[PDB]
Amino acid sequence: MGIDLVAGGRNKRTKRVAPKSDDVYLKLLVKLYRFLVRRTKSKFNAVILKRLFMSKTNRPPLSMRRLSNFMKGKEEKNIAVVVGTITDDMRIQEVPAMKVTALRFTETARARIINAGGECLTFDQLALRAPTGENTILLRGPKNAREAVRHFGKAPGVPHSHT
Amino acid sequence: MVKYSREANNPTKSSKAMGRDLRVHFKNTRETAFAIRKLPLGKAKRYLEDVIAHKQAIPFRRYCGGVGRTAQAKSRHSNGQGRWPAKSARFILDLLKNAESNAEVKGLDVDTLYVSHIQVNQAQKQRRRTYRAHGRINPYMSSPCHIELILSEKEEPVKKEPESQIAARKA
Amino acid sequence: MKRNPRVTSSRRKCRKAHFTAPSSVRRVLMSAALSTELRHKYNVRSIPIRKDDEVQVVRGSYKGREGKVVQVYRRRWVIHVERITREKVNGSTVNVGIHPSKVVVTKLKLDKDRKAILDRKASGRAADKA
Amino acid sequence: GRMFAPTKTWRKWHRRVNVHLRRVAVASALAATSVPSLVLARGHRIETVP
Amino acid sequence: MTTRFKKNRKKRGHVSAGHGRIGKHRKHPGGRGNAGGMHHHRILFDKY
Amino acid sequence: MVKHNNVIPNGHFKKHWQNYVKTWFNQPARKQRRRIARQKKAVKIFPRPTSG
RNA sequence: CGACUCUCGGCAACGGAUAUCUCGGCUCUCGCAUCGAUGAAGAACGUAGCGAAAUGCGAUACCUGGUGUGAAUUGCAGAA
RNA sequence: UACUAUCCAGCGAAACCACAGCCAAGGGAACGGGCUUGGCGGAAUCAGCGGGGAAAGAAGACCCUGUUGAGCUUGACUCUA
RNA sequence: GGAGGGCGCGGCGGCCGAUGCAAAACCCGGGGCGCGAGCCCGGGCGGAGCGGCCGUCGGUGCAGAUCUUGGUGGUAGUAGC
RNA sequence: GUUCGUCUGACUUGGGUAUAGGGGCGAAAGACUAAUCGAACCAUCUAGUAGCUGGUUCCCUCCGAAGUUUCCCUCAGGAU
RNA sequence: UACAGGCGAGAGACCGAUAGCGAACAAGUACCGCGAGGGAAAGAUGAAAAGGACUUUGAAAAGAGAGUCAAAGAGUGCUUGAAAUUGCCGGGAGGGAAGCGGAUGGGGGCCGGCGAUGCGCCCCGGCCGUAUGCGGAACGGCUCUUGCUGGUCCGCCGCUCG
Repeated sequence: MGIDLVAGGRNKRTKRVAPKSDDVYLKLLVKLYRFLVRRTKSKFNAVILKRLFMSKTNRPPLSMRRLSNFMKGKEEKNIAVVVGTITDDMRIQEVPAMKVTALRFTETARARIINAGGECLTFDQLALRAPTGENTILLRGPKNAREAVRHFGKAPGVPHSHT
Repeated sequence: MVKYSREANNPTKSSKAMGRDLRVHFKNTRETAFAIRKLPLGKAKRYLEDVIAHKQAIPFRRYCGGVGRTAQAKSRHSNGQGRWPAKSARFILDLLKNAESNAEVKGLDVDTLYVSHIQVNQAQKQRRRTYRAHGRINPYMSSPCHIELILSEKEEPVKKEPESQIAARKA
Repeated sequence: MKRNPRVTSSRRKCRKAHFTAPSSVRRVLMSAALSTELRHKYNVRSIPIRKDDEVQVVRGSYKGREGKVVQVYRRRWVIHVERITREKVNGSTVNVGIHPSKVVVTKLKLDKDRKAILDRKASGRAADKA
Repeated sequence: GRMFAPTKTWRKWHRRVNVHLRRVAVASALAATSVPSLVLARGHRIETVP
Repeated sequence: MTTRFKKNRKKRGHVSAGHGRIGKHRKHPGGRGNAGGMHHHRILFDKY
Repeated sequence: MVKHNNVIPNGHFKKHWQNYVKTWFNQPARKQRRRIARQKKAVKIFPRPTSG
């Protein structure tokens, strides 16, 4: 018909619960979020749903360093929602406690975080006790950083004049 | 008869015959079957003798491309193509003699009726190869053929009997 | 397939050996099941036969015939027994081959070397049982 | 004639296993006997114990 | 359309360097020496 | 013909490798022969270790 | 208006596909060492009652001694 | 005038075949058996025939091109008996 | 040209079914389903093994290729002998 | 087939014998060297290469181009 | 440490007679070429030959009967016997008429399909019995030592009804 009309038909489609979701535990967890979100007022739990949909190859590991650094008395020991996993490459003995909830924890993290304080909470519990999703920060995690933006291949991706 | 074709009759009431792997033209010997089908035993036998002599021609209703033509067409009035193949006429004559005899084995009369059904099929093709110019070789081959001949005792009296109130006058 | 470092195991090989049967192969495949009376004398279920034995058809359609074993055929492994026959069209009677497994041994000629087979196999069955 | 493809000795009939990956699979298998649903689902006929 | 000696990409990774250009390294030889005699490993491994 | 920020690949192949070959086809059998050899050596010595 | 031209079915002939078979191939793996002027590798031509072939053998010729097994060989004949 | 053709009895291929076969003009890969528009519109056919089927035989031998050869020549490049 | 979701075949691990009281195969101007890929069922022929479903894997689906190999036409009962 | 060149010599022709592949032989046509000659035939390297011609195999869905820029012994093709 | 030959073995998500080796079969055979060399086609009756005596026609080959077979719709063209082609016959159509072979519409020709025959009510015939007591049990909420409330069912007797 139109080219204008075709413009509406060629729209977006990011959209996907991931091409293959092998993990049954991931798959049931997103169903739990799916049920609660439409039965609650929570913008925050809706954001969680997207980050656990499309990819796992995008979910960022977050070290104990920097997790500690943004809860520095300007967040009074809330709940840290970590999309990917906690990793343990630091020793400071961090914050004297903190309740950290995540999708996955490393085995080292399970021991380390709880023996610094608080409790390693599961995302099942996050959904249970906060479908409301309040007093909460999705703490952080980067992959956009120095290594592996477009910095790929063999010899990266450059200052930029020619490549 | 072989692994058998269209008989459609009763086996006791009919006679069966086949000649196998006779070397004749496949194209000539079918045409003989079409032109002279259903006619009594003596008349059919005489017709075949006539073809050999060239007293009677066989109309070649099918086959063209410059195919040999009517000295006489005779039966069916006119008809453009015609030949009188002597050898193929002789072979079907021999089969007819066998069929008459086969009827006797059944316990049917020799006196019985006419050729209900004929088929003609190419049994195989016999090998041989002949030399041609320019150093190539192209085959000259003959077709052995099986021909079946069926005499059926049903056909004449069934049509005759419930002709009444009008109609009949024949045999 | 199932276990063991040994010489023999191959679906093709089993067929190959038994069809064309060398002499030792013939005799072991010529082992035909005993009748129940004989089983309790010689304490074995099956023994190689002979030619001066008498053997009864149990298994087939031809069941109920008895005769002496007239011949044994190597080349296609078959045995031929008297009176198990089919009739040719002219009225000639020709023996129908029977497998030694199918037929059951009525009567034995002991012999001396064949007799030795009975003793060794009997000793065999004694050892396991007691 | 030959065909340029149709096999010829190259094809890896060895795919490497990761032991940590394998460990999870082995551990999971024990747990599957302590849930009756999977046993039934696999198609075991059982009149079994208390 | 293809005949896989066009779009397949020619045969060999030259002509992308040869007369065409982009990627990799350009202006090549630096120092040379050392051979298979004077060889491997000066390690730097963090104490942290 | 890279269309990547890759260095264009340095092979090592470098001959007709089909002609040469070398397979780990022998490898599954290989350990067993050394192991049974060790068992045989123990029989040969009888008492005293003599591992080497 | 037979016929012809065309088409299909039913039954066939043609043909050897398909299915189902396979004492074979194929490929991998394992064990093994062991040719010859002391006449080899390879060939030729003969020899079976009736054989063209394959297989076997060499004027001691489809085989011999010795040994094992323990009654067949078979298409027919035959020795007893 | 012979021997064919033709016609017969017997015997009996091949080349070749997308599917086939009536014209005219039109447009159209810019020269139609088929489309479009008009004219037409013999079954079933044989002997002839050389207009047509851009008939068939032959990946045009010419001609151009290929980073394709080879024969030859030499004051080509580079080596050498 | 990409991506997406399916179908069919052969074999393998699983699971369930079918059979000489008639398997598979093959035939069928016989019925019905699915948009299709295909599927289903009946009748005829036949006589010994086979199919569905869940995983796995390919020497995995044909109309061609001046195709390869086998069969068979029209040519043609014609040129001809 | 007819017509015709030569037919006692640089004649005709057989057998035996010599010369073999960048080689032979040539009263020289690049002719010929077993239906094969501007480098014979055979097997191998070789499953050699070819930007070019041919063909490229089950379905449905949704989206959907370009013959343009730049460099090139490049203008029948690549990179970009 | 090696192993595409030789000998003697074990196996494969190998191949299934145009495939697999050139060769499942007499295969490096037959055959091709002067030679160097090139090199096929070709497996399956059936349980058993029980491989069609005999009679009859025919010069014979064959046929027709018969015999045999579980089956000759298995007769050494042999298990199954596809496509193409060919034959017979039937149907449609018509011998005043123009062909892409199909789609679309109608008629013929051919054939499969079409609630077991429904409901309410009452009368007879037929069978069973609840509640409650009895007697034996799988259950529940739960508690979870332990406790209290709620079971239904069957056996089949009693007592009243349906």
